[PDB]
Order: sequence, then C-alpha cells, then structure tokens
Amino acid sequence: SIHTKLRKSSRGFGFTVVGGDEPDEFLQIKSLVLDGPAALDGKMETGDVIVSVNDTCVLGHTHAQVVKIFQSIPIGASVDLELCR
Amino acid sequence: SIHTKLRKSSRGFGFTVVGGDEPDEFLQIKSLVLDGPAALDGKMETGDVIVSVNDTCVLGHTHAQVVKIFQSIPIGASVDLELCR
Amino acid sequence: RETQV
Amino acid sequence: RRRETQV
Repeated sequence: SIHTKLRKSSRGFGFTVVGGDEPDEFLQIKSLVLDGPAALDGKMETGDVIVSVNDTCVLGHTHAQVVKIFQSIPIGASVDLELCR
Repeated sequence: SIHTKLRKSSRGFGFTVVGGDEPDEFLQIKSLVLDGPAALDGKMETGDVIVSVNDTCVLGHTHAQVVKIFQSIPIGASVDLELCR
Repeated sequence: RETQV
Repeated sequence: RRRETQV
C-alpha cells in the first residue's frame, strides 16, 4: 500500500493510466511524466495499481470513469491516491 | 480501504471469494460464513475487493492463485488483509 | 466461481 | 499496446 497526494496542474497530474477496459479489470499507472507532479513527488511508480482516488474505491471502474474523475479535478485542487504494488 | 488480520482455523477463514477470471481482473468477497473468523472479526463485508494478503499485492493474480495463498496458511497462523469498499 | 476459504 | 491515457 502506497498513499500520496498530488496537486492538479494545467498540464495534468503527470502520469498515464492503462487498464479498466471492462468493469472487471483494475487500472495501472503506465508512465510518469518528466518534471510532472507525480514524478517530483516520487512515490508512484510504473505498474502500480490504482486502488482509490479521494477516498473513492476505483477497483471496478472503467478506464473511462477514472479518467473522468481525474479530469474533473480543478487546477490547484489536490487528489489523494492509494496505490498497490 | 480496510485492514484486518484473521487467524486460520481447520474450518478456513470464514469467507468466500468471486472473480479473478483473468490475471487483470480483481477478486471480491461473496459471502461471510456464520461465526467463522472473518465474520467474528466484523471488519470484512461482502462486495469488498481484495487488494493484498500479507504485504503482497494479489491484484494481477488469478482466482486459484489467491485461493492457493489462503489454503497454504497453516492452522493457527494469521493473514493480514487489505480490502477496499 | 464462489470458493470458500 | 493497450489504451494509455495521460492525465
């Protein structure tokens, strides 16, 4: 279990996700963006499974729902992430 | 995200699991067994998604792989579980 | 697929 | 290569 908190920038949170192509498959961090919030923070790493976002469990959500909740965060607001590796 | 520890009895841990179809699908708790370890502990609930078992993440493991992890725990020993609601 | 452990 | 979305 890994817990972090990232601030939303105009360029995003600084990471890419994969998975969630059907409601039964979990999501994963595919890449970290150079000089992005995820990377300066240094706690997330490629292959990490996304468990929850702002206390909301995302294991069971589609890749589309999760992208939506990440893009739904206003610039400057922060997000609490729980990841498993 | 919830964290419990259960003691292994001859009768098992007292819960059943569904899911884990393919290695990118997740596993869930279907039922709790009357007065078994899990139910008496009172923390686990049906629908709960299994994230990890004893420090190690099970989200990338199949249904049989995780069942082998629970069955390979000797009686009297206890597992640490992290589940998400 | 429901296995009792 | 599966779908990879930046956020």
